[PDB]
Amino acid sequence: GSLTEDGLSYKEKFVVRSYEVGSNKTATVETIANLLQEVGCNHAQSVGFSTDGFATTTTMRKLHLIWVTARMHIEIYKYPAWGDVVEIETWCQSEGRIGTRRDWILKDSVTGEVTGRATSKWVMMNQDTRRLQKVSDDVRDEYLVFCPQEPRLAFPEENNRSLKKIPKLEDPAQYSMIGLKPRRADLDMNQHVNNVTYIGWVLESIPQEIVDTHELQVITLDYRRECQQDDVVDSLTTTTSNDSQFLHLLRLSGDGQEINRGTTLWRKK
Amino acid sequence: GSLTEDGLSYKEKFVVRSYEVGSNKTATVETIANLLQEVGCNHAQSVGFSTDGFATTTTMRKLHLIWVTARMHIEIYKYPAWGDVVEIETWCQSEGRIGTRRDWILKDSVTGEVTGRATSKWVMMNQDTRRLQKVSDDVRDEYLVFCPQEPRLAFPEENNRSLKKIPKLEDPAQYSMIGLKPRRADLDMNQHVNNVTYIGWVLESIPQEIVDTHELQVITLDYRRECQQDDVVDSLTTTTSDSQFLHLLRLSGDGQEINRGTTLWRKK
Ligand SMILES: O=C(O)COCc1ccccc1
Ligand SMILES: O=C(O)COCc1ccccc1
Repeated sequence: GSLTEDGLSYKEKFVVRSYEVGSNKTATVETIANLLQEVGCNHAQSVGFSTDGFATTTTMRKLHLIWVTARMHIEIYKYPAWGDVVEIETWCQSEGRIGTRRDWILKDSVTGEVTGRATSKWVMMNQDTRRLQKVSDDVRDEYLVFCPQEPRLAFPEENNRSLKKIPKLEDPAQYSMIGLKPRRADLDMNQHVNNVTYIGWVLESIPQEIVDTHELQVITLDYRRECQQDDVVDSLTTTTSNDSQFLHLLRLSGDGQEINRGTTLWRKK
Repeated sequence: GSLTEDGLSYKEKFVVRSYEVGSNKTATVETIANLLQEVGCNHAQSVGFSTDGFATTTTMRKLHLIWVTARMHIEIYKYPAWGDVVEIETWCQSEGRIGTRRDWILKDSVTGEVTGRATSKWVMMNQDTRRLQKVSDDVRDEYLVFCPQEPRLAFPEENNRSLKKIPKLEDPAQYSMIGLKPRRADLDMNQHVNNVTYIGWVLESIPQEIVDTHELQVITLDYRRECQQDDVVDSLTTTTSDSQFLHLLRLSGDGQEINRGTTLWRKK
């Protein structure tokens, strides 16, 4: 991959692998999500961020601050097939003191058409106490030089689905998958559960018949709390709606503490 | 990737990704195993095999026969770091009417040194009845033209660890991880559990302290039966010794064996 001419965005091409695809021979939403995080990491490396484990500026490292994902929004129009080349362009934007945003645009390398788009909201947090905090001027000045100053949105639209408030699913759930546990392959280089694993867990409670007859077009996921390596998760889903919509909830198996809430929109194959 | 000059082997380069590494910032053995299967798939595509879902010759497709993994053996000397380029060379060989073998050699693209090697034994089977069959002459003649005829071994050595008989672990196990279930990400394009998931399950019963202080040098795994999408697995491990372990995966309820294996770890 490489930074674009102005050094304000980053592009990378990927060839879809045999184990990265589902029954339709096209990349799963989890493969897409992994590719988005990889291109984000390569963008941080290309602009001087160290390979320490967490992308931090000088002030962030000094104050033990890290960026953490609070919400992820992905919309796919066409999933790349096994062997196809997908091109991903990514960039970051300061959201004042609230936090920061990373956006992505997915394209078919052969036709040049937009096949998907994504956006993620990051909030600043102390690594040790897990307490959120506003972005300081010292931190903002340090990373602002790597961002476009004028607004550049992947989801420009006025009443778009990336800014909708997600309600908490009420018991009883229509569908559920219980006893979900992370294995070592679900952990990242920092021994934390990878954000993409939560997407997989959310999708585990969607009945197989919906998966076999529909394509996932939109997924919105809020991250409230982390699943530790020794935690067990219950995945809950209720249909809210040729389109099917679902409301999702991940919670700890025992006490029922919420870890994630989300929504999915599927269209008929 | 591309076939080599003689068209009898295939090479491909991979850049190690951020999510593909463990806490040492080097590729996990599961990432390596995924890369080996990917380069195997690209080799089958480059020699005329269709993208149907199972690599089959004309007579295999007619008789509903598929190759299935019976044994996988991987030895790693150095794991590639995040951002490093690993080069993998792969080839197949006829093992008479017993089956087929796929071998791999892993190299550091920058230094050119061998950083790992792997071998897998495949057996032919009817995809519907699940019954193993010997390799017929019609099938042999069809794929022999894509293999070196003289022996070419990734593990040539006599008395090497890739041909050792693995015993069945006896209860009680020293360590265990119970209630393991596959999710949709563990399935392949044919809706079967990916072979690499079994490697992950085997490793789940290795205590974390061994993982934190040792590096996995060798893993030998036998595949006896598949775990279905609605099955639950128990992973069992006992130290037999460098640290050596004997492994067993079995169905959570009836205790039917799905895999047995061994691992050898080196002190960091
Ligand atoms: O996406 C990540 O993993 C980290 O990106 C940090 C960054 C990169 C470029 C510009 C601002 C911030
Ligand atoms: O590794 C696979 O997935 C299938 O490879 C089949 C093959 C490829 C080349 C030569 C003989 C057989």
